Amino acid sequence: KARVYPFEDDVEVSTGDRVAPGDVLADGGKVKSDVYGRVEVDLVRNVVRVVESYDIDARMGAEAIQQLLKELDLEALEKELLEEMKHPSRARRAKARKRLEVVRAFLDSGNRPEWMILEAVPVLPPDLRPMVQVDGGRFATSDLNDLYRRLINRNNRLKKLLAQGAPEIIIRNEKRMLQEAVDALLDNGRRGAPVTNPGSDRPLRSLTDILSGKQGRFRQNLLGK
Amino acid sequence: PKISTSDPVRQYLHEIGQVPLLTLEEEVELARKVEEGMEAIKKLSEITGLDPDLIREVVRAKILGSARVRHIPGLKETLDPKTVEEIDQKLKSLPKEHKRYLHIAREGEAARQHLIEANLRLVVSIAKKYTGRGLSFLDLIQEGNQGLIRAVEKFEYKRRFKFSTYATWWIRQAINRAIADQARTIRIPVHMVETINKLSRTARQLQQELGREPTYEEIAEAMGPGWDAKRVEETLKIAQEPVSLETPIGDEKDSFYGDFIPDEHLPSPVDAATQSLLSEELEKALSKLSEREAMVLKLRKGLIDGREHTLEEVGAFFGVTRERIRQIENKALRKLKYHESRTRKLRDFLD
Amino acid sequence: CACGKYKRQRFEGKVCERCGVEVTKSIVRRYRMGHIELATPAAHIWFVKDVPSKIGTLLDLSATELEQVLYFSKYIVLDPKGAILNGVPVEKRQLLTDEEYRELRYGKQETYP
Ligand SMILES: [Zn+2]
Repeated sequence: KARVYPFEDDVEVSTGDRVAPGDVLADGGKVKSDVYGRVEVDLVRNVVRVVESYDIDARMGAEAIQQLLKELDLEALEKELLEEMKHPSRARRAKARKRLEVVRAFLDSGNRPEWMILEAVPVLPPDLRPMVQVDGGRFATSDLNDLYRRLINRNNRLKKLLAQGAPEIIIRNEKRMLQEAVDALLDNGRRGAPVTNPGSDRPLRSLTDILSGKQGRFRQNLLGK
Repeated sequence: PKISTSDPVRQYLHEIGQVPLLTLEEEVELARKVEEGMEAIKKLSEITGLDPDLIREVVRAKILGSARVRHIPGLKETLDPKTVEEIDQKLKSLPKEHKRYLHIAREGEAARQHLIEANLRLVVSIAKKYTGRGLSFLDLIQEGNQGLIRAVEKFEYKRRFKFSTYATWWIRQAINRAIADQARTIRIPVHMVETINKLSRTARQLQQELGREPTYEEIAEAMGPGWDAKRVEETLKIAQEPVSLETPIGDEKDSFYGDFIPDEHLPSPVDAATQSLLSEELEKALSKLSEREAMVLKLRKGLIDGREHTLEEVGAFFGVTRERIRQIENKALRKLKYHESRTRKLRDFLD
Repeated sequence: CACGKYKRQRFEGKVCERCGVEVTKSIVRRYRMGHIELATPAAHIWFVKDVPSKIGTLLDLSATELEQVLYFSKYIVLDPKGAILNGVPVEKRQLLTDEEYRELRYGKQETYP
């Protein structure tokens, strides 16, 4: 589903551009386009194709969310939600007002919602997730390190693939794994736990478990000095 | 609502959707278009004078970039502003004879994308074999995927080899290399994964050859020429997991391995209190001394370095050097023995 | 320092020129943070899986919608213009499948043997 445009001499733009309607295309600007498309420029058969295509900015993953959260005008949402107080009665009040409890709490604190997204993952000081040498020239170490490793590895690889200008499908795949890797670090096992390949199918202790203890808690107990 | 929880692999195995039907004809054409592209980028930086890698960046930008022009390019490393337009407006404002190389270059980068996508299934089938070897299936796939990029970078179509079974190699390479690097917590050299894997190979024969688990001497003879009782042992030590601090102990619920490991770094109230007093009492000791003398020992030990001869060279910054400083140590140390034998302060610190 | 140029505490507070390591107490190792700069932002799971998803709540996205974009199975729009399949122009938000996206920003093609 394209639109062909023959040309005699000159040819502005090249194959892969986003154009139209009515954009300079070839021959001193004698050939214009008609509908929004994607340029193809046929080398041999003197014709440029415009393939029916818009320039949609639709995205996936946290990058997509972060944006929405950045552009979100809370001042204006607060007014807008107060404008749904018993307007469809018990229906959309009961619901879309627990929505306001959040908005307000953000406004009172001065915390950009965006911040819920991470673009820099912090790292716990090494001395308390140590790498001790024990008996027998063998080592003991926290699971965090192994959680942190695999995250670093996937980030670094993602950098390479992006630097390579790899196909967006193998990039998605990477981004998926990265998101998961971050999940696994912060609060492991809220999506089917990861384990140390050998040892056993014992799930790795995440930060969240290390903080509170996985045992529901913080009681139970495990509590005393 | 915990439905689509563990998709990952199933999810990614939707690239059946990207039509893998690659005829020889289509395979060759794409490969050809890649090559002619790579060459065009040379002709370009030859004509423009710009860096070839920098051009390829801009060609990639104009094909991929629409929502792929990264909003954070590594915090000001790659520049994604109007510098790309400026480059493209340069290339586009070339005469016909040269400008054709731009169009060749664009096609090429478009052809790369397809040629890679077409063979993603190939990676999966190869990576399917390397599982469990210490690295997640998805990790292996991605690792192998870059093997496939490189294979496309290297492949020459003029030699009519089947791209499939060519790339095969490069994919295998990147995977194996990944395992040697990433699989272990304490990173190890590759020729050391080699050997470790070679030992756990020979342990298999030597078990069933003998019946019993082989002695170390047994497994060394088998290993070859550089090998030794001590070496087999000292190796396997290195070969191990290692142990998780978060490993529970017997009672399971309350105790963990880590709980039992004691700090031997930081000095305990008794220790700390000592060496602090020592500092104070040594001062009180070498205070009543010649100021020049006191520094000698403080520069023979008292600051930082053993000073076998180094101090004896730069003779207390300025002063008579070597065999006459040897004499000062003697009298300074012996001057302390006068005092110490009488006022027993320092005696007790000798444990 | 790491390389070993500095000791004593005489040089208290100096970063080493060769090895790059500050000369302080070692205890500082149980208190000093690092970070990792992600190539792509990632969602903090607390603000997603703890219900009501504090972000979902903020965006009018149900947990299943959130999942879909956040874990890469549906695209969410930010700026559009497009209008096909239904014929209906889709607007600032709400999500679409691969084949929906690959029909809009990529076009309609078909090969035949
Ligand atoms: Zn140093």
